[PDB]
Amino acid sequence: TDAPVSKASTVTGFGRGTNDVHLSGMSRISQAVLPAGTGTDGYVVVDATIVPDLLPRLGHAARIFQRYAVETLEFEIQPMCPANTGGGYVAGFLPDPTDNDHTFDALQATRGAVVAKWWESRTVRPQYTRTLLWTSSGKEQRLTSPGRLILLCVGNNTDVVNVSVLCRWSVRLSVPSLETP
Amino acid sequence: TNDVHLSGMSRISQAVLPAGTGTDGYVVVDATIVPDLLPRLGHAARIFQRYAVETLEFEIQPMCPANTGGGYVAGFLPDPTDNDHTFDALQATRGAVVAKWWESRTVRPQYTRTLLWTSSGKEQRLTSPGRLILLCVGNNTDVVNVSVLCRWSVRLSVPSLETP
Amino acid sequence: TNDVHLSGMSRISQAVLPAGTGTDGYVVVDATIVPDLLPRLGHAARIFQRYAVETLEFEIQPMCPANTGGGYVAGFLPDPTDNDHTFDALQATRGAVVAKWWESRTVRPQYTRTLLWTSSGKEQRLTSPGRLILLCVGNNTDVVNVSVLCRWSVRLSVPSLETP
Amino acid sequence: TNDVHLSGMSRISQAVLPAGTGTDGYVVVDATIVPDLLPRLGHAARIFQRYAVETLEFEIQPMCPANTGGGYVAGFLPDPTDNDHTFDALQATRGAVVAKWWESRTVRPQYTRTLLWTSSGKEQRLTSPGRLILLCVGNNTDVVNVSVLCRWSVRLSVPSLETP
Amino acid sequence: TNDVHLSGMSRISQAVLPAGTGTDGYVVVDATIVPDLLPRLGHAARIFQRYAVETLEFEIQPMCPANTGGGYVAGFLPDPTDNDHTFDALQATRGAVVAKWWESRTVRPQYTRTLLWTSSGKEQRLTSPGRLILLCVGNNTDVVNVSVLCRWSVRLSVPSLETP
Amino acid sequence: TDAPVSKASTVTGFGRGTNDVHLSGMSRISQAVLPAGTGTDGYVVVDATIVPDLLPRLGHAARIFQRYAVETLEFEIQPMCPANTGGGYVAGFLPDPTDNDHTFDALQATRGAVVAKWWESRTVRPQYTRTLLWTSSGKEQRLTSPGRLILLCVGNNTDVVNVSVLCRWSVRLSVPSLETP
Ligand SMILES: [Ca+2]
Ligand SMILES: [Ca+2]
Ligand SMILES: [Ca+2]
Ligand SMILES: [Ca+2]
Ligand SMILES: [Ca+2]
Ligand SMILES: [Ca+2]
Repeated sequence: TDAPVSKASTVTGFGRGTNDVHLSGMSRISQAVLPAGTGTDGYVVVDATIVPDLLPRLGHAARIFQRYAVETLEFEIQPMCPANTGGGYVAGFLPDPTDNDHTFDALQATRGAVVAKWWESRTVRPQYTRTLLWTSSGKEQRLTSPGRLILLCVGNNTDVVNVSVLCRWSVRLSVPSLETP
Repeated sequence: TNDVHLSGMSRISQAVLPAGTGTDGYVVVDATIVPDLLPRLGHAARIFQRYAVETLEFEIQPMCPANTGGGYVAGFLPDPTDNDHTFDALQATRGAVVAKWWESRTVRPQYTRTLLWTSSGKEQRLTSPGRLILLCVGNNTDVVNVSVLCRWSVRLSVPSLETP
Repeated sequence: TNDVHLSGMSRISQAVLPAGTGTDGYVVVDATIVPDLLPRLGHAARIFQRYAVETLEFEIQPMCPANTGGGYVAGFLPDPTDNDHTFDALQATRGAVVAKWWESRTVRPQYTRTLLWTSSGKEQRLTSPGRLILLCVGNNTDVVNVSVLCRWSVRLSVPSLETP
Repeated sequence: TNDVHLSGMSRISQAVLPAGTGTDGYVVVDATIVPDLLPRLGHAARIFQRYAVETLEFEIQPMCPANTGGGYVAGFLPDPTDNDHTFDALQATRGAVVAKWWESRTVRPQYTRTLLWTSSGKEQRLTSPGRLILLCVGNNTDVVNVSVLCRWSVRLSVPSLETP
Repeated sequence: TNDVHLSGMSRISQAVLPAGTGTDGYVVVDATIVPDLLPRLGHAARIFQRYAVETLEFEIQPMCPANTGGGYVAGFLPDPTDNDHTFDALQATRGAVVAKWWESRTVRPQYTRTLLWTSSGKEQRLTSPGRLILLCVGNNTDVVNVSVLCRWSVRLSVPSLETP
Repeated sequence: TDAPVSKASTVTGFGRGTNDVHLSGMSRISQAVLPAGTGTDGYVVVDATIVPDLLPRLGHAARIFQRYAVETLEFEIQPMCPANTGGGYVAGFLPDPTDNDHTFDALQATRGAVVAKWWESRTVRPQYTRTLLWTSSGKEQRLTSPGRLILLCVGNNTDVVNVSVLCRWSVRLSVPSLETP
């Protein structure tokens, strides 16, 4: 071969990363300790917006991706109080992150909402958006979070209640990037 | 057409029965089942004139300690004009249940499937499928927090705005 | 499924433009078409979450003395964020109409057939199919009472109760 | 291919004819239909080179007091170079209309279905399908505001950017 | 319908990097790809409300002597709100390229095919498919005249005139 | 059913996360700018220990895993200097992280080492350990890093050289956890 003025660049494998990871797992999105007698009807025990940052192991994975799509979402309310406590709880998943209404009727309207006594556990199988949602935050949060889990006291509680909200997320990240805080 | 079909669960009544005030025959919840009581169906019927119940299944959640003493009986009179609030009416009707204060039961009632009206009238016989009664069988020991959740599925028609 | 197909007519706005102030380019009815404006859809949106406008048609119904010698132009900008109130912007939009103050007209615009959100929010392009603008083209000799009726056919979905 | 089929409505002209000067044979709206006049087609012609008018229909929309006792005649001469402004020339052309000042009318002319040029040039017979002429047939007692709306369906081709 | 399909090449940005001012990490072109930047598509989107990118292929032509020392790296973030302007973001994304200052490369990016809006909004996430970044890897020796030409092919809809 | 003193816990899906992700990609491990005349024989241009922290997108993924195994490792030296510069470079991968020797012979001994002129690019296909390595640091680094890449100036450089070391890693993380800094 001859000697050129400047040789051509030989970078072949650039910008060819993997664009599909089906990360999944289970994590605790909220832990609450209700003092006795403060579980008044309508009190908001848990108000958690489902974002990749909220889920611990999903936050780092979404930091290196642009868009994620929730493939399977399920919640499991697991109170740890004894069986001699009186009162009820309601758990639901509002599919609109901007909604700020916190009433029993609002949760009861949504599909998959559960009402139970504090000495009994329930699973909230919700209705979420299957579309692609951006990992990073923005002006409108409806493109970033599938919804918000809300857990209220239906009735006045007698003893101290230690509730724990668990989430079984299953996402499919795509559009590789190196998103930064 | 205008056959809007709606369904969902809604708490018709939340009641707090105090401890030691559970004399037998005391009525905890005496509710005429009109669409106004149901929150979502209340908003739905405020913009409609006629509805027709297609599936009605009440379910009772009392939040009480498992060691409480007492019981509840529930029934659904298919006649809204009935004013009898005794155990006899409940035990006569179909789908009535009786249970302890910590148990959850479903009152699967016998309701009418005709087209009723979403607004008040001279007679309730064309405005509501019936009346739910919950009575306190036996004397309660602790405080009772009962909530009656109604699984309803109606079909609305004749669009028209209404004011309560 | 959970979809309900509702339809009806509503008066989004009614304005009394005084005589002599009907200068060209003066906004008369500048309304944003959200479910709140339509009363029946206002009640029906409170019990749902996401709607899609399947059919939208406006009617200008001025009520003026025949001596009035002015005109109006009506249009439906499919961009809620648009703040342009000029004649050309209206006329370019599909279905825009120009008429005299003594002739009712119909506007058949090009609504976006996407699933919007019933509730309000930070971005209006996801909550409103558009906004109607009516301009008084010519000076009117008499006071003109203009009413902008609307005919809508939405498809609600994702049942959920909400608050104003 | 490179062809795009656009359509819309536009106000080619709007004229305030004062009371008393509505003599017969007085030109009111004498406009040449080039893409410049139509705003949306004005923007769309700057990104193309050759267009063909597939459908062209005008609407006269006068806004006058009912006391006005004059009339108008509207026509579309398919020759841009024509400088004749007489009643017979208008009436002979296909689609010409005669009406009173309180009746909107539609003109459906015979446009030439050939591929013209979006840009201007030395000969106007290759750049404009024609020209609209409106004459005030009778004397008007009141001031008349006349608006000439246009409905066009062009087929642009030969993509290229241009300058005004 | 109104599915106007357009395509063609257009220079998004012409930049003149001075000699000896090529510190590593210096951003030469940081352009949010809205239709306004593209000349022909700018005119096209001034008469439309929604567009949907169907084929996007940037190509870089630097006019430099073959003996110049330095290099350029180019990438396309599919998120317009991203403000990171470092080599890490480019090397992370798909289709990014790095080359010498005399070479021409095509940045075949990963873009969204949804229907965006042709006008500004609160969020850029519905107005532009992404953001192109060109960084100066290494220190330039001579003066650099870089031009980024965008092969675009979009589909517009919802006719409406707009003013920038 | 009867009413027990205390009901049994119903947490079923606990500690059942995914233990296999084949994360892969390419990243720049070092960027150097050598001033003219300072490329003396033996000068250490690049001395990079291959750890999950060094690789940007791999750091977050290894933060949520215990052990990783390098399935495919390849380096690509890509100088950006013109074709009129004189001098050479040597690139190699020492498979022993504790080794601190920095000489031309040490690199030349290892398999896959490359010697070239500065106006020409080379790929370093090294010999690495296929065994499982812990993600987190410890007392002995030989259980955490496959090796160390070293890039030296073979001869004196004439002009300014801007070298860039790229790595094509391909790991297989396992043993899920939530390792913390
Ligand atoms: Ca982002
Ligand atoms: Ca009524
Ligand atoms: Ca909402
Ligand atoms: Ca031309
Ligand atoms: Ca707009
Ligand atoms: Ca560890």
